Amino acid sequence: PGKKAPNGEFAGRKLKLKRKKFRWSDIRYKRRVLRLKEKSDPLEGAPQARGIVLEKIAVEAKQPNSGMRKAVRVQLIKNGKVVTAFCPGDGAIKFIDEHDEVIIEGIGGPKGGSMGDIPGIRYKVVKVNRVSLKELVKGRKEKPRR
Amino acid sequence: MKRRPRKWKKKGRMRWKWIKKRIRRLKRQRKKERGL
Amino acid sequence: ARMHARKRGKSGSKRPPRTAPPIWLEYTVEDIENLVVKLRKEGYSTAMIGTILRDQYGIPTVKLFRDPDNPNRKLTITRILEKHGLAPEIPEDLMFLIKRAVNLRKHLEQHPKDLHSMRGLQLIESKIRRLVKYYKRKGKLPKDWRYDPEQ
RNA sequence: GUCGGGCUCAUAACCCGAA
RNA sequence: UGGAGGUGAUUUAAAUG
RNA sequence: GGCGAAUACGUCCCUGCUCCUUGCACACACCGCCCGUCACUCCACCCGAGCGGGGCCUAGGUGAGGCCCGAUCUCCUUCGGGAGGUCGGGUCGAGCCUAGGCUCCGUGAGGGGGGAGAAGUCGUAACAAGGUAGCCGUAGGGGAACCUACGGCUCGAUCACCUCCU
RNA sequence: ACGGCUUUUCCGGAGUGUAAAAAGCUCCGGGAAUAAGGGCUGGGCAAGGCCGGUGGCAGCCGCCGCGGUAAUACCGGCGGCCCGAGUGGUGGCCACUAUUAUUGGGCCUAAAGCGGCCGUAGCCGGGCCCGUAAGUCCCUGGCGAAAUCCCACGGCUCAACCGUGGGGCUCGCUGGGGAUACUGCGGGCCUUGGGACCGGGAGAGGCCGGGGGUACCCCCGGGGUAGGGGUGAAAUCCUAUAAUCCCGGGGGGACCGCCAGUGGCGAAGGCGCCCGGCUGGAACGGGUCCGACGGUGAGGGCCGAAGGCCAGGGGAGCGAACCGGAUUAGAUACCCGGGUAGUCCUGGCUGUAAAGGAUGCGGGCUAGGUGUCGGGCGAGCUUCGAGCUCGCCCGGUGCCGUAGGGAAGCCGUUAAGCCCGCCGCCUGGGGAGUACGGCCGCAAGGCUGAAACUUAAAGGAAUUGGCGGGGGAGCACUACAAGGGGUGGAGCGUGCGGU
RNA sequence: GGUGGGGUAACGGCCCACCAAGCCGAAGAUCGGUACGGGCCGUGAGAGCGGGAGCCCGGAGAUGGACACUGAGACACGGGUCC
Ligand SMILES: [Mg+2]
Ligand SMILES: [Mg+2]
Ligand SMILES: [Mg+2]
Ligand SMILES: [Mg+2]
Ligand SMILES: [Mg+2]
Ligand SMILES: [Mg+2]
Ligand SMILES: [Mg+2]
Ligand SMILES: [Mg+2]
Ligand SMILES: [Mg+2]
Ligand SMILES: [Mg+2]
Ligand SMILES: [Mg+2]
Ligand SMILES: [Mg+2]
Ligand SMILES: [Mg+2]
Ligand SMILES: [Mg+2]
Ligand SMILES: [Mg+2]
Ligand SMILES: [Mg+2]
Ligand SMILES: [Mg+2]
Ligand SMILES: [Mg+2]
Ligand SMILES: [Mg+2]
Ligand SMILES: [Mg+2]
Ligand SMILES: [Mg+2]
Ligand SMILES: [Mg+2]
Ligand SMILES: [Mg+2]
Ligand SMILES: [Mg+2]
Ligand SMILES: [Mg+2]
Ligand SMILES: [Mg+2]
Ligand SMILES: [Mg+2]
Ligand SMILES: [Mg+2]
Ligand SMILES: [Mg+2]
Ligand SMILES: [Mg+2]
Ligand SMILES: [Mg+2]
Ligand SMILES: [Mg+2]
Ligand SMILES: [Mg+2]
Ligand SMILES: [Mg+2]
Ligand SMILES: [Mg+2]
Ligand SMILES: [Mg+2]
Ligand SMILES: [Mg+2]
Ligand SMILES: [Mg+2]
Ligand SMILES: [Mg+2]
Ligand SMILES: [Mg+2]
Ligand SMILES: [Mg+2]
Repeated sequence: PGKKAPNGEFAGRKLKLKRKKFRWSDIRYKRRVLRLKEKSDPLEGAPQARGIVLEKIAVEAKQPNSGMRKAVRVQLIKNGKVVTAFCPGDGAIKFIDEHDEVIIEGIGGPKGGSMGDIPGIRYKVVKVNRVSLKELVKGRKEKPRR
Repeated sequence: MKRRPRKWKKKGRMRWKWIKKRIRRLKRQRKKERGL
Repeated sequence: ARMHARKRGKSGSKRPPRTAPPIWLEYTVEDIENLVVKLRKEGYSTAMIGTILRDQYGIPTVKLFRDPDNPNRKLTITRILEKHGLAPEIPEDLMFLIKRAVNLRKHLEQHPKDLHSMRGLQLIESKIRRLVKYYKRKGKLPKDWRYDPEQ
């Protein structure tokens, strides 16, 4: 490869076109300008969402860890799509019941996705029947209507 | 097909020549059904 | 480097820097013009005339004398021939290339499978078209002049 | 084919005896 | 001292964790 | 303690160990590493008979309403004319109907590979000359990794000989 | 714990404030009274090697990683750290990032130079003289609202905020004056780059016609008689219709040994028997000619190994598919005996390779040493040869190596070094060179080419070991070879498994 | 685009009659996607990259699609007509 080109004083148009052409090779730029994330996001760009619990499940941790992680299947109010959400805390799965409404938010992993030894789960429960789950797991507050 | 010489390396994969043959066999079936 | 083969040959002439004709050269300008006209009438190219003048008459190039008419310029063989009306109608290098292309084309009519020689014809015709672009730019060829082998 | 013994770090292959 | 090429050859069977 | 021999004075063929050099995708260190089909569980996707529905351009029929020019009628006039009804003609026009072509969302019998899981299964293709050196292009064949033919590359081990260098 | 003090804030009042109220502000009485949380505590990263629970379960974890009964990492107690009326969680943009590179990145081995070349637009373009004044530089007129930004001073207790002045911002437009170095434009003059031409030479460069070389296969005739062929070992196969082997003749298709050389020629793919004809390119020698006619090259065009396809020929040898004999647990193979397409010629299509120097092309510059091919020059030999030896210049082709470069392997005037250009390509690993759409092809196929989703590495150069159905050297009766005596079969002593 | 008119507050293919074949485009037309424009705002050593609700200036709209009366000014958010 010779000297980087074009360098000429009157070659502005070609230099600008070169930079524009190879910028589409950057996956960050391409996803933002084409709005690809918006096209497939079940939360539709929101930082939090509300849904209704359909069942409780358990997911195995990935190798070489061992254990069962407790989660719920949630149907979102805004569009009816179903997603899996983690329930953080010791004994937290005992405060959840079927037909209850929950508030979920991102689980906080790399690239705005999953984390840790549980790939496949992208969300976590924050509130249950409009009460903070962290309080319930610690105490300091009671889950209403039995 | 386009050239990907990295695919020819053998560590942890089967031989690319035969992968290519399998892909071409699969593409023939799709083209036949597309004609009916 | 060479225009197509990319070789870097260096052979050529090494002219010393000088202004006046040497002391040992006795010919005047009129004798030199007469010699040039006589040689051209014998049927030689402009390059051949200078070769003969150097080799046989001991005349290093005619570009050592001032033009007797125009003091702004020195003498050349083509200028001398123009002064008498015997200058070529087509520039000589273009003419020699066209002549080479005509001979090669009739060879290819009898040898259609000689592909290596055909690339030579393609390179020659590229040279011819470069020269015609230059000469039309300078006005030495008419604007309607065109190169066509079928001519 | 069944059962037992060899060979091998061990299994398969292989060798031997028997009903 | 150290290197680059060419032509010939290669005496049964022998899987696995 | 008593009695008391045979054979060899060698070799690395078998079983193994030490050292130099060389190849290595191994370091849990060859009892290493590792590939594909079929079977099971889960996720996302592609092709798709049928199946409901929406939006655009056309071509034809219809058309609330607006404007202009006419004839006549009713009621008022300050005698200038001014409100409005009925009919004729011209012209403009949202909407509506039919047909034609593309476009989009929703379900969809059946078909196809992709990714995880952990092992149900058959073999051992690649890594050492990996036990037939490996690999590229093209073509045919095979449960599966793969095999074979022509041309090419070294990103191939070992011994002998030859050539070309420093 | 004692002794004392204060009242921002708090409680109750008067005045001022206000359209009226409320806040605010000035005073008076009471009294330390009325006022601290959130996150974290294994590394990054400030802070515990303490105690009690749990025991690959529960749980933690942005990333790396913890937890398998003696947890500084999970839950809790006590301690400690950071920030503080705040402190944590989730999503987005900038920075981090020279992971978009004008300033300022990469492409031999890691992602990445089109298989090769010709050329259109564009970009980049050799020296001197004269003119112009478009680009460009300087001066000055008319403009680019206010708010927003920076500075000093002033008004609210200071500040935030607000006012008076100075500057900046909308980097853009326009009326005039001046300069001429560079770029652009017009005219003149050159020979250095490039091209043309002439001379004596070099070369498996290409096409066409003719003449040969051995070898091999088949057929006819003579001799001779029981085997030949082939493997690790065998068998199928050939042979008394006389083989293998030897001799005398006839026919056929492909291919050109030794000499042969990090030798030669060509853009690359590729090119090697001899003689004759046609034809392409290059080097050297050159006080010959033309006079910047140049570089690169989006689109576009031509060439392009093997294999494959379409028509017509040809078929010795070899040999996909296939048919038999073996090997093996199996053996759709490796080995052996046969064998269709194909390999060859003529006219077309296809456009693909580890098409690799895995290194795009042109120009200038930056120690040496030593081989070899072509041309030229000088000197000395000579059997007078188009012969031999030594030295120097130019152009090709190898090796060692200085400065410099690089992650290193290594490259190093045949650069992967310093500088002036133009074009092509790359932006973590997979999904995938796939799906969909288009163009091309008779067909096989070619060119162009995403997304959902998945994942913490993948990839490169070098180090120490271990291993190899790799090489070399050495050694041992728990190795062999040469030997002597046995154990394994019976009954019993004793130890082990199982029951 | 031209010639001759109409209409308008006014120039104009703004609309007609007649005569020509022009006009735009790989320096990206046409078509598709997204979006009110600017002063400014966030960030960065700077070169840059991203945004443009709130205040000021300009534009547009009054459930969707059409169309009129009065008036200096409207085809009128708290005025009129049809679907
Ligand atoms: Mg066994
Ligand atoms: Mg390892
Ligand atoms: Mg093994
Ligand atoms: Mg193997
Ligand atoms: Mg084997
Ligand atoms: Mg092998
Ligand atoms: Mg086969
Ligand atoms: Mg610390
Ligand atoms: Mg966290
Ligand atoms: Mg403990
Ligand atoms: Mg704790
Ligand atoms: Mg980089
Ligand atoms: Mg690469
Ligand atoms: Mg290349
Ligand atoms: Mg070119
Ligand atoms: Mg110049
Ligand atoms: Mg100026
Ligand atoms: Mg301003
Ligand atoms: Mg004050
Ligand atoms: Mg102040
Ligand atoms: Mg102010
Ligand atoms: Mg006979
Ligand atoms: Mg091109
Ligand atoms: Mg045969
Ligand atoms: Mg090659
Ligand atoms: Mg090579
Ligand atoms: Mg390449
Ligand atoms: Mg020489
Ligand atoms: Mg050469
Ligand atoms: Mg050289
Ligand atoms: Mg070197
Ligand atoms: Mg990538
Ligand atoms: Mg297609
Ligand atoms: Mg023993
Ligand atoms: Mg023995
Ligand atoms: Mg016994
Ligand atoms: Mg008019
Ligand atoms: Mg909008
Ligand atoms: Mg905008
Ligand atoms: Mg608002
Ligand atoms: Mg409303």
